[PDB]
Amino acid sequence: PMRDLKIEKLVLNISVGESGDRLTRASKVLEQLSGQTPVQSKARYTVRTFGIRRNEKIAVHVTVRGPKAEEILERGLKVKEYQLRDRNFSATGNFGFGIDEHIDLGIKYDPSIGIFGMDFYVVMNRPGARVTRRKRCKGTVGNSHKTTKEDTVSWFKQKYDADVLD
Amino acid sequence: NTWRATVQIRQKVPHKRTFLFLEQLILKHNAHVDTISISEAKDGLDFFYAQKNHAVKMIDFLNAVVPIKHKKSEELISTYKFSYSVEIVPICKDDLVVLPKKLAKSMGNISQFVLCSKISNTVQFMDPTTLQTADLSPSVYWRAPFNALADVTQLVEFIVLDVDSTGISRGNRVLADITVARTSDLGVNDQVYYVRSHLGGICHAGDSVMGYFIANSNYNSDLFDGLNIDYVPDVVLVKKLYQRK
Amino acid sequence: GFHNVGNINMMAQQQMQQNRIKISVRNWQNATMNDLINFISRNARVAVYDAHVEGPLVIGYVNSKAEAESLMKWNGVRFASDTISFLRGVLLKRYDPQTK
Amino acid sequence: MSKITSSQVREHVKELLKYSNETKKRNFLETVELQVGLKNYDPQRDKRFSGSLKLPNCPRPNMSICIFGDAFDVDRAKSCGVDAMSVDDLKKLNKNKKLIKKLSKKYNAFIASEVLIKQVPRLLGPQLSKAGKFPTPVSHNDDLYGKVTDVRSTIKFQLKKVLCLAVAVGNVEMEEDVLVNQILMSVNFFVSLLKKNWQNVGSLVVKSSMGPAFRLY
RNA sequence: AAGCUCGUAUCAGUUUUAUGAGGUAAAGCGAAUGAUUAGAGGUUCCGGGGUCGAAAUGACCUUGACCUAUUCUCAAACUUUAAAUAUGUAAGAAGUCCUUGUUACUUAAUUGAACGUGGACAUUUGAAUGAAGAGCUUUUAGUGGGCCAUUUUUGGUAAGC
RNA sequence: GAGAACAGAAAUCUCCAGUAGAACAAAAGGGUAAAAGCCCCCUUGAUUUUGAUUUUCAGUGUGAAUACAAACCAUGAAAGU
Ligand SMILES: [Mg+2]
Ligand SMILES: [Mg+2]
Ligand SMILES: [Mg+2]
Ligand SMILES: [Mg+2]
Ligand SMILES: [Mg+2]
Repeated sequence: PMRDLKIEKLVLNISVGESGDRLTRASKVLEQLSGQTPVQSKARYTVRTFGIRRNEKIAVHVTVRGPKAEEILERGLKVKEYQLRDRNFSATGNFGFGIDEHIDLGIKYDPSIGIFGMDFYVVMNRPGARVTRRKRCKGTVGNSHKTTKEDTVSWFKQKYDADVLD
Repeated sequence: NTWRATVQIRQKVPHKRTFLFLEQLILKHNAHVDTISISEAKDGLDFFYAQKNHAVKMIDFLNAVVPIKHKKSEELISTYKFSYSVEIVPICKDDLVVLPKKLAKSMGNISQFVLCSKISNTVQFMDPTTLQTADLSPSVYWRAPFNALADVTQLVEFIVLDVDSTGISRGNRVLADITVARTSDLGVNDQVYYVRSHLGGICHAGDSVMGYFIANSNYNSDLFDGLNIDYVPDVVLVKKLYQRK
Repeated sequence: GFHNVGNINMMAQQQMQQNRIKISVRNWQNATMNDLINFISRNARVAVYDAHVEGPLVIGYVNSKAEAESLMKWNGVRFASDTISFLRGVLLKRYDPQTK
Repeated sequence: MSKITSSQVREHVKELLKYSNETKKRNFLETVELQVGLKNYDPQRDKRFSGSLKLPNCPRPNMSICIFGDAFDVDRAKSCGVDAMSVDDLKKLNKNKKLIKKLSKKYNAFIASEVLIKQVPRLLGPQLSKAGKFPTPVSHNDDLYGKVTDVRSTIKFQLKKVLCLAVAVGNVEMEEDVLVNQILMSVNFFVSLLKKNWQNVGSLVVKSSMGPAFRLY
């Protein structure tokens, strides 16, 4: 009755090896794709093989909640032709994938932007997950209400009519 | 009490630059052929010797690479141990110096406000504002010694804005005049400094250079406060960084 | 970050004004451009002086110390996008409109 | 110098304002500048002192400040209706070496972005500072119109190899008492900037940009 | 040494009862800390500096970074428990209880806090044993090289070190 | 630890475990988790006047520290500090 396995978060992130015009480009791409303004993220530490110093921006990401989440998810499954591979599924019950050549997402073929890639990650839950997110009287989830791998795989196999190979 | 000869090399500076140069030269000539053992110290090291012949030839080798002063001491066991205390002149290269007045007048009427430019068996100073050098010997130093104004830890960075010249060079050094700013307020203020220096042939506009900033400095020095106020500059530039990758 | 490593500095354009505006009547017999470039570079390429010949027997455009020293040495010794305009034309010739 | 009963400068300003537009009603070129020569100081032997002493009173309204910046300050400069520049535009400016020595002459000053000024040091190469046009930075939240007003009203005393520093201290337009306040402020700034606070200053002269023979200072 | 104010005080190189504090001996490490020592390569994972250099597609150097696929091993500068010996305080008259006076402090207040007026409580007045009188002041001498013994210890193979 | 295009010890995102094994300028020891750590907002109490107390101790000085009083302020919704 309450246990439903609905969509909690759809997170879209684009990671860039450079720190040039490409980050502003992917920022405009994410602001055109999602209906919200994105957030650029600073590098944690320094690498010098990726050519990365700390405190300078690397990647862009945005989070989507609501019906636009399952809209973007249906578009991504249409790109992935409704196939996952029995990896890409966490034990905790989240799942994601990655998309090369983002022109097949309603994005046009503008050369002022060009070609990018994306990562989509879907966080799943059940009702009553406020108990771990509130401030006063925080608690946990009992060991029958948690979303697990087999629950997510069976529920979102039977809906979206997808396939999980191997 | 088992060696009979000890040589104790010291330098009373936190950053022992001349001492590390000396250690590289001892390791690159291998003058440590006949050392019994080596004792570390806070400001140097002690070499041990079975007879005093290798010790006195170590003194002979050290008397021609570095500006030192050595003294001899005699021990008794009841046959006599010998101890050789060697002190290096505690002024390293690229250090800022205010000279005593009589020494500065007798050493070519050079300015007192100088920079240590080369260290050899003697030591060499140079005026950065007008290209002019001088040679001070270890014995005339140790006759009445003095200390340095600033060492290489308070070197602040500078961003070169513009270059000029005056035409005069003395070989390897083109005495020019450059306008410069600090990289802690280049994007904050409109504060520019005008420095007549010897980094003219080596520097071009837009890069970073190390220097001493005298206008932000609490100096407690009688040689410094016996100067004049208008004839001491604000910035003394020393060296360019120039990192390739 | 942005356009950073454009290399508009480090001896290319700045600090190239150490000239000396003296009486300029240097010793100069024959120092012209073609024979100067040939006698300078017969094995590689080189970078030339600002304005140095012996046409008027006067030269003061050796604005550096090594420049003035080499000028005094040859005084004291007697001596003597852009590919797009073809690429797009080749591509338009390759795109014959008959075969489409 | 220590100030010397400024009624002489008052009569000099009145004679200058009766010279301009009351004996020669010329076209609108009002700039009553103050020229000051210093005495008893060696340029090489003494320190080359400088400061800026920006008085909010303005006299040079027509100025050119090609705001070099990014995209947000480019939109802010288009809002403030001043000549701006772009990043690729400045890249082409550093590409063509002869264009920089000309753009330093078609402009009158500059005002940079606290995000691109630590590059004008090297990207926009030398002779900009030799023509004394190093750009002053403007932040991401300060007013661009106010910064342009300040960069049009900011006066700066710098010690060159010559002892003859002149500054566009006023206009010949109006406001005798405000002009007297401007002359007092400029004399105070020069006297405090010099080494001896009174003795070094020798020559003071007013000229309303017309080679007028009325200094009387 | 000179005394002075007084007359059995409320004191003690001690015990008892009550109540605190400690981290050594012993235990235990294997319950978390379990170690020096001679310890092989892996370079654009770091690189400390030192010398030159009209400077950067910048050459010349060596301790070391990091033990990488090695554990048993145990502590005066490790911890869970924790003696004995030594240590602070209290065992009342300057006390307890009842009643109600002062204040410019404190309370929402007629509440408190501190100091009191009046009244009640001596055969034991609140554990033991002792008490050579108790308390207080002024002034001044010599000394300021120490050594030995049992026990507990630190540095030196060790000594009458 | 389990997941996500390029991604490969190690770049960005998501979840679970995590009594502190991190951080708090520097030596070592102590202390700290809706904080003393990290990220933001406002500020100048790092102010004025002088007494008392603790450590070293002769219960002198110097240094450092503790708790009030009389003013003026900061911060916070506030108690407070
Ligand atoms: Mg034990
Ligand atoms: Mg009573
Ligand atoms: Mg005595
Ligand atoms: Mg005696
Ligand atoms: Mg004290």
